[PDB]
Amino acid sequence: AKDPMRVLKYAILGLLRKGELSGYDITSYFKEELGQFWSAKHSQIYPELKKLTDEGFITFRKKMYTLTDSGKQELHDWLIRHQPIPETVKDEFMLKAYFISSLSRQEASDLFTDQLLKRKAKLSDLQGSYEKLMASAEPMSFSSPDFGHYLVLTKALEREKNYVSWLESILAMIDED
Amino acid sequence: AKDPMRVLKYAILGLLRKGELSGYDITSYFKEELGQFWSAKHSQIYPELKKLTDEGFITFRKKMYTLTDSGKQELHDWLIRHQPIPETVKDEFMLKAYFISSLSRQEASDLFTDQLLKRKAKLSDLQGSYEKLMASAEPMSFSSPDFGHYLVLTKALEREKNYVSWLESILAMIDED
Ligand SMILES: O=C(O)/C=C/c1ccc(O)cc1
Ligand SMILES: O=C(O)/C=C/c1ccc(O)cc1
Repeated sequence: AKDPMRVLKYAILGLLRKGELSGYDITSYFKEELGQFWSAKHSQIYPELKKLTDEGFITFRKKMYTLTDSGKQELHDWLIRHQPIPETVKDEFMLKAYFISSLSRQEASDLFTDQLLKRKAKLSDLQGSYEKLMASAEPMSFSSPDFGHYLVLTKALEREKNYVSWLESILAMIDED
Repeated sequence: AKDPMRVLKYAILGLLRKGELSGYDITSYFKEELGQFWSAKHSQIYPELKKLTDEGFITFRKKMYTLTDSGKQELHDWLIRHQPIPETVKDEFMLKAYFISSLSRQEASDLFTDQLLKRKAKLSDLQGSYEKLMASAEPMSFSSPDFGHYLVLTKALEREKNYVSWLESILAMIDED
């Protein structure tokens, strides 16, 4: 068996791509936006840092960490590697939807309404994060230092807006004229 | 530690909600649509069936399986249970997008183009499955026996269309006038 903390590898290498960071700084990033879409078990961060140091991908000189030439190459090779799209992530709500025949019209409406309200609230939170990001002076573009953050946030916003619209569509079907 | 095959529990109970199925029939469903959004390690299906039988949720009389009253209740309670929305599923592509600063404009365009072409092809496949579903005589509505299948398929179609549109938007930003 391989070590599950290896899921943090490219998250850590990527965080160091623009220059040196302390362990505190790295840990802080996992508690901010990165934790929203690439969650760490916080006990796994320092061990994985140590592994990547010992593998020669990172060096340290508070300890301050940077990428080595080997680490930059490891990051690069991963970034440009083409992979098949992965298997669909299990959404327990969607399994319930598959078995909707076991619910009455009202029970189905209540199930989907609960999900809609929760997804709208998540969407609200993401929109808050988006407005914080966009409160920067420099306009957004490919060349912006914040473009990567913009990509993960817009992706999330679109994803949740689409989920909300789909739930609305289904509630309208449950509530057919 | 809990047994990982327990992830199949409600998939199996739900498959039996409309009446008796053979193990072959159940296994077949996991190789059809259910496997696309709720994948089984096929070695885990018969063991989990046995566990749910031994727990009194399913009974058998080829073995033919049905839900017991206890199993119907177990399914029902799960269907109506409200859960917080789960943590966002790790999308490795999106981690790469977060670290896009490490790529040139052309490398970013190539990364996103590869992803777009793959997502369009997945979308094509889902649209094929959708057309197969909709080739039924009886029009689609809440009362259709196929409504649950419609829900998981439309969800998937919307999800992938949205991913494709987002990738298109980003490629247009990478290719700014
Ligand atoms: O994918 C998600 O669920 C959330 C992503 C996210 C990305 C950047 C933020 O600033 C906040 C949330
Ligand atoms: O969520 C997915 O990726 C796919 C779902 C799916 C659902 C019903 C089908 O008939 C085919 C694919």
